Amino acid sequence: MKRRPRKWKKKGRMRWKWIKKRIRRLKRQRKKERGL
Amino acid sequence: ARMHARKRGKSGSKRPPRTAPPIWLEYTVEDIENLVVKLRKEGYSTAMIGTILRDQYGIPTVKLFRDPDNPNRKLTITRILEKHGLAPEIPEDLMFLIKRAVNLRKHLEQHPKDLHSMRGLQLIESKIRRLVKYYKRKGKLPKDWRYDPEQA
Amino acid sequence: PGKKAPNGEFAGRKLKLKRKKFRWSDIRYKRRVLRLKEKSDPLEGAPQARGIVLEKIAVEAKQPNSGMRKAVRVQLIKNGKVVTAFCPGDGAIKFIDEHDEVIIEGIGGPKGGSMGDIPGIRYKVVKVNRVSLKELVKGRKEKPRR
Amino acid sequence: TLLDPLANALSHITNSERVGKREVYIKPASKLIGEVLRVMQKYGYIGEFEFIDDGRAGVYRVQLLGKINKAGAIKPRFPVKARDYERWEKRFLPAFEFGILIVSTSQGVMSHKEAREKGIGGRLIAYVY
Amino acid sequence: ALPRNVIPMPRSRFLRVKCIDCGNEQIVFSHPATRVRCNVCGATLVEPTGGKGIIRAKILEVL
RNA sequence: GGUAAUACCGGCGGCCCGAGUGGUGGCCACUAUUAUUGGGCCUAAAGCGGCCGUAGCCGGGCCCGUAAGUCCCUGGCGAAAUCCCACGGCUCAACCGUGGGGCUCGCUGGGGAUACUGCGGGCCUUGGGACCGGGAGAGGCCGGGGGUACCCCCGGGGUAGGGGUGAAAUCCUAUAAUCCCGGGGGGACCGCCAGUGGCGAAGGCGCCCGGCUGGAACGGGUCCGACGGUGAGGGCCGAAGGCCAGGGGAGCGAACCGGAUUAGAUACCCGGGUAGUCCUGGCUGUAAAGGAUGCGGGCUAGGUGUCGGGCGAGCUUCGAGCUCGCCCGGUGCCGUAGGGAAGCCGUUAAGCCCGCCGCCUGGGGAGUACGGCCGCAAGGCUGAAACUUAAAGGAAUUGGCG
RNA sequence: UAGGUAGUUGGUGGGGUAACGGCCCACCAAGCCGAAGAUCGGUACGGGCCGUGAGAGCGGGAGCCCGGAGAUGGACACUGA
Ligand SMILES: [Mg+2]
Ligand SMILES: [Mg+2]
Ligand SMILES: [Mg+2]
Ligand SMILES: [Mg+2]
Ligand SMILES: [Mg+2]
Ligand SMILES: [Mg+2]
Ligand SMILES: [Mg+2]
Ligand SMILES: [Mg+2]
Ligand SMILES: [Mg+2]
Ligand SMILES: [Zn+2]
Repeated sequence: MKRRPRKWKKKGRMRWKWIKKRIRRLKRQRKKERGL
Repeated sequence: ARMHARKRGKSGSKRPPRTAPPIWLEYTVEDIENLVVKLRKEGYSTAMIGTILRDQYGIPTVKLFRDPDNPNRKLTITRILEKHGLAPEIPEDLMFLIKRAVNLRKHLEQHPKDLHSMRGLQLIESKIRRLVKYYKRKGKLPKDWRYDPEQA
Repeated sequence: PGKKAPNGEFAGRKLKLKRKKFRWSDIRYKRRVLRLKEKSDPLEGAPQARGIVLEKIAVEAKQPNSGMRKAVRVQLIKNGKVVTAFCPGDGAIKFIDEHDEVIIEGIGGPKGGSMGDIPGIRYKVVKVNRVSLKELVKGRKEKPRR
Repeated sequence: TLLDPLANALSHITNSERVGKREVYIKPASKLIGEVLRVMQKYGYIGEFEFIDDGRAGVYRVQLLGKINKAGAIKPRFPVKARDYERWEKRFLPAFEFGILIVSTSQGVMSHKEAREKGIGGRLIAYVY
Repeated sequence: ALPRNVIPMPRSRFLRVKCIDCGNEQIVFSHPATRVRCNVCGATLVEPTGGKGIIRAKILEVL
């Protein structure tokens, strides 16, 4: 997914393993719900 | 370093600087040409002719005498063989490499999951092509020749 | 890393190409060659412009501050856009009335953007009814058209 | 692999003399290497040198005097006109005659100070000071 | 003086061994790669082992 | 700036330029923030997960030719204005005239010289490759023989609990469990020895015996004769998990079903459990795939362990044994010069040099939207801008605290 | 934005022009550009020169001179050197 290790640093954010999983769900909804 | 691995390694042969043959030799040039030709007809590789001359007959390398028919060159085993017509029909570097990649190619036909041996095959073929490019360029090999594995 | 890539004598083409390739990772150059400021700019490469005011508003200042800055909504003439402009001076807003023509300059901030604690505003008023505002604020001149 | 037997020599010399050594061995020995040693000698930077043959291209023994600050190779080997020397002397050397700049002119190898007396040019190969 | 790193020199010699059951005199190598047998009778003279051979006759010189 | 304002608004003093002096927009310098001169990539932005190779750039020593690159001399050209100098005319000057030079840095006709590059012949052996000898190793693929442990079943003995927890409960048990003994079957994994030890390009590889196979180190007056380095675009290899078909299923166990803890407890803890984990045939191509350190060559104090080969001495219960010293190649530590913002690196560099390729340019938006190519899907690869913000990051100090 | 071209590339014989030429025509072939960027999109009158910098360089080419092109947009002829 071409990610950058600056974001696994957790200081003022949430975890990135869990932002990935949430971007993937939207990239799905834009695909099925008439992504054609 | 080595070509494919990268280990250094330094083992080899370290020769003394010298122009003329040594004083305790007694084999004259023709007595050595006959020795060189006698052994090839026992089926000896041009690398393993020199080993025997040095070990048993006591002749340090034959590149100490000049060419009898030419003052420019110096004597080398391959230049004696081509004097009598016994020299190989293909550079034996290439032949050893090609022959070593033909019974590995029939081992790889009964063990097709031996994936670590079939990388050595790719590396051997890389070497064969590296040598064919050079030989074709120097005119030692006719231009209508290609390494086709399905033969031999 | 090694020495530096094309330091040969007959390697001019590759050296020029590497430079032209990495010059695009810039932002002042890409933005000047593709002309991205125009095509998105309400004033269109002008130093000033003119509009007609629609309503008068008040904005809240930044966090380590307190107070309300007075401003207006201008409706440009060459475009038809609607921008938000700031009226500088002590008591200036009492000289701006709706259905007035005003002249507009930038506000002079970093990179051309905004300045200080008024964060979203990027223009300021200089002239009202063809009469400078600086004068009106400090007496010294009277406002035409009522 | 090996690409420049002259650069190796000059870096070896400036690395050795910086720690205090008094002798070096320049292993692969061209005759360009010997020709540049000849002009590093006449200006008083090295002592005396000899060519030893070893059956394979020969070696060079050179004794140092601790009289040089820096030596190196001008690699891309730019050409120079006979009236454009100062532009390069202001780039490599530290004052208006400090040291020599070695030039591969069409009449041999020489320092730029003797090229300007005949008025010729050539390729720059190295510099010593 | 004159380090080994410049002008390298070997460590192996040519001998002038002398046979036992043949009386013949020969020259051989000290670190052979084959099995040096006599040139008339056939009995071995040296043997190949790793580094240096282990000769099996009488030495007359080191040449 | 909060009722004691040198920072806002007035008075009076003072400062900078001055016929001008301020405001908004654009380009250059500032900026070594575009780097040929002349930057970065261990921890701050940034080395492709690894390796093979086509074009292109870079290429070992000597001898003889040629004169394309290159250098010097000389003919024909590159309009005037504009640019620099000295003199002369308007009062000096701006402006204008007479002379010298530069600029359009690029063309072309000839003569001269061969150091280096290019091009054509000849001759080498150090780099790289081939070969022979005695050894080391969990490198890889097939065949065959075992080792204890765990679960289930059948017989014999015994009789009321077992199990699990911070404490309990769900569960198993009278159709005789847990526990002990005699037997029958069934899948997965190979303990101690075991070692900053070994082998491999990386992912990775550990019971024993037999067969085929790949690579590296050492010893070498053996053979070939520059056959080399790097490598855009292309190609093969790649833990775990997931997918499509057939088999198998003991232990463990995403989803799921119940017992507890709790203000809730969709979790940690307890009793069960489906897919998976295993085998044969394929696809996917991802990791903190990490030494967060791309690959070849030369050089720049020492000391000290340890694995493989060789050499020289001394012992020896003559063993493929033990101890000491030296040379070559791997693997660790303390450390000079030097480098670095420090932590720290230091001949296995993050030092001084010669090469080639890949990537970086304030933080977010964003690895997103739109387009293309691959995949059966899950997904991989390529990849912006409107806008928004003054810091975000790194290595170390004094305290306060757990 | 990866393939583009079919009078398109060439030959033989001709017409037309002040003049050479696929510039047009009748026959015979299958050539021609291209990852060292063809084709297609974008922006733009070209140069002598001008702004800025210690220089290497980066930015602009309205006004003066020299070339090119146009006369509301698109087609076409008469007179004449
Ligand atoms: Mg930087
Ligand atoms: Mg980083
Ligand atoms: Mg050379
Ligand atoms: Mg002029
Ligand atoms: Mg006067
Ligand atoms: Mg005057
Ligand atoms: Mg004038
Ligand atoms: Mg690639
Ligand atoms: Mg236009
Ligand atoms: Zn005998």
